[PDB]
Amino acid sequence: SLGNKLSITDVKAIQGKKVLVRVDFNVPIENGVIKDTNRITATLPTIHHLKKEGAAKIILISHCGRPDGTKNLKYTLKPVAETLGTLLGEEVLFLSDCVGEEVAAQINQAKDNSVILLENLRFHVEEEGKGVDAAGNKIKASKEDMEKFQNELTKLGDVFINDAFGTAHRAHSSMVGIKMNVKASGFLMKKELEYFSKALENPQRPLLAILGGAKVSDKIQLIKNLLDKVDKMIIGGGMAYTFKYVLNNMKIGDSLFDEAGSKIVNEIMEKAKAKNVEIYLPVDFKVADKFDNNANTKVVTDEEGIEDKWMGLDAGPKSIENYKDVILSSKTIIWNGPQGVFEMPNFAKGSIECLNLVIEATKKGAISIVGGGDTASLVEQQQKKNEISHVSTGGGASLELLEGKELPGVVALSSK
Ligand SMILES: [Br-]
Ligand SMILES: [K+]
Repeated sequence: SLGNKLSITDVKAIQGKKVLVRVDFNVPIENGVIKDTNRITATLPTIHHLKKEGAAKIILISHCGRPDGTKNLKYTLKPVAETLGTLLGEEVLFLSDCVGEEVAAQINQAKDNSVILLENLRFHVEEEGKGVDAAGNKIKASKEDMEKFQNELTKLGDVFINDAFGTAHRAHSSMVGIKMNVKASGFLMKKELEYFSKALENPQRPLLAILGGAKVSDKIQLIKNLLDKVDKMIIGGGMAYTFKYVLNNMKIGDSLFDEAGSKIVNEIMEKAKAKNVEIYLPVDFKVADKFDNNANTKVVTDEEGIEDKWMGLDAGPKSIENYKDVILSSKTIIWNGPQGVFEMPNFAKGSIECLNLVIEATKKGAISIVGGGDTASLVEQQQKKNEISHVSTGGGASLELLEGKELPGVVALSSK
């Protein structure tokens, strides 16, 4: 289950505790400079709550870069400690390792109620379980080595807060091995679990999935899992041309065609029938004579098809009108994919109108969840993040969850 996990706001005994917090600090760093601080700013609510409630120590563990299980100072977390300190208005102590007797002594020496950041977990092969040494030979951590590292992390504190939803799809030591009595979500993880639970567990219906993107093949697992849950599904973007060809023998010209994925289209449509899900594919298209925003364009229906040497790049006007009754009648919406080549303004109208309708439904009480990737980029570029119920920042963990896979870091949390 997703919605019954203990969260930071449920924890009663904090004053005087040593609190270990797993955070997501995987930010790009260029010769000691951090170019995007969004993920660091995102941790401030969890840190402030622990400070105000009187924690004796706030001990942060995280990873960045690609050390592959050896100490590689190109990927040191040191610059993150400086940036976090500037955002907090106080000094953050940075320690050169994350386990052992010297780390413990340095933690105990630190000022009461202060914040401490430990060095990159992935310097240790035991975090991921596998790695590659400096000479380039594969190394593997034994079951006993893993247990020892997890025990050493567990000795660091008294209460565990996991605020790193974006790593929770991994069976890594900091996700599954910190064996404290209280294991609770931080504010970011709490919100991810709250909204994915609302979408997948007991959704207010009708439940609609909006899917899109370039290809069929990478979306097969996502589509098949969502067909077990939803009432309706829009399928759009470049992947739609493969459906129209297989199902109706529609002429597609030079539009994108997914040969490997085409072989699974009939299985998808057959599962939609068996689960009583209504499918909404486009019935017209904006086509172009060149893969370019400046191309000559026109509109063709699915009865006309697309002539040789032209390519479809957005949903057409009738397809866009068909969005209205589908989206506005839905009370939960899961959106994973633009409906055309939204990076080219002349091929963005389908995606922008989809966004406007999702916002309208949300204002009238629907719950809207955006999965990530290009859809999140569209929302950000239109400056509409505050108009969607939840834009996930979980990356690969969000996709695995929507595919129906188990998240080890979520399973390991305490129950409410
Ligand atoms: Br046109
Ligand atoms: K039916």
